Order: sequence, then structure tokens, then C-alpha cells
Amino acid sequence: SFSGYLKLTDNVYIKNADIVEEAKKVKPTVVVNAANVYLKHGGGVAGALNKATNNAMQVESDDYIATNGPLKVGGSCVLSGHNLAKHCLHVVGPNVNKGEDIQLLKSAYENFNQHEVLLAPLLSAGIFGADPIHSLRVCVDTVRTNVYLAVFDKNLYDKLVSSFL
Ligand SMILES: O=C(O)[C@@H]1CCC[C@@H]1c1ccsc1
Repeated sequence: SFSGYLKLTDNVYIKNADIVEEAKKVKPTVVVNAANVYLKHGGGVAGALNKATNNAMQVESDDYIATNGPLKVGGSCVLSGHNLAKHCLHVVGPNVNKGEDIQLLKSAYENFNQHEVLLAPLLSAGIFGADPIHSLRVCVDTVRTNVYLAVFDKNLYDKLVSSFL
């Protein structure tokens, strides 16, 4: 299972790791995707997770959207984890680069509470434009279940650990 994580709180752990490599190694029950409302897995974590599934995540996601329509910002859906995990929890954090309300980041993290353990990225961080330090703070203050955060960028991982209150 999960190895090499730094414990931040009772239930939040963090590691400088590529979430795709981490998912292939652990095969967790749940891997969180940093999804958008259309489940178009183009870039960032979504593009990387989808490419690791050989586009099977995108094919499944297009069928989900055809049936259900788009997700809400702050919402989620559970789909297959493919070769990476049992399930993928596609969570939509607000995209600050699209002017979405950063207050929706807490609602996005609340989706994690429906799963006893998750491998996840920092929601709304990276190409979503939010401050990752704020994302980590909202994560620790919102998620009560066991979350193993994979931070791809070493420099950001170091900054997140060194500034963690
Ligand atoms: O973790 C990072 O370094 C950033 C911030 C949030 C997710 C993003 C990422 C993760 C896997 S590819 C890009």
C-alpha cells in the first residue's frame, strides 16, 4: 500500500510523486482525478491519468457525459479506475483561470469524505490556477477520510511542507 508519505495531520498524508506512477504501484481503491465539468481529460492530472489508461478513461467519460450531462463545479462522479485503481473519483475543483469561485474548493474536497481512503492530487492547483498552499489548507480542514496527496512538482512539494501550519 502507500509508502514514503509525510503525515501532515491525523488523516492527510503527502508525497512528492507522480500520481500516475503512484496509482500504478498502489492500485488504490480510489484515485482522484482533477476533472473539469465535461470530463475532457486534456491536461494536468486528468490528461496524465487518461493517457495512462490508453484513453479508456476518456471513452468511459464521454459515455457518462452523453448520459448525464456535465458535472457541477464542486461536484464529482465515480467511474472506473481502469488499470490505475478500482475507481476514479472525478472531482471538479474551481478553475480560477476560468474565473470560477474559489469558495467551491471546499465543496470539491467534501466529495473525498464519501471514500474511506483516496490517492489524490491538490484540487484546483496546477493548471486550475488556485494557490496550492490554500488548496492544501482547505484539504486538511475539509477532508476527514484518509487522503494521500501526490504532488508532482518537487519545488511545490517542498514549499507545501515547509509552509504547512
Ligand atoms: O502536483 C503538482 O505538482 C500539480 C499541482 C496540483 C496537481 C498538479 C499536477 C499533478 C500531476 S501532473 C500536475
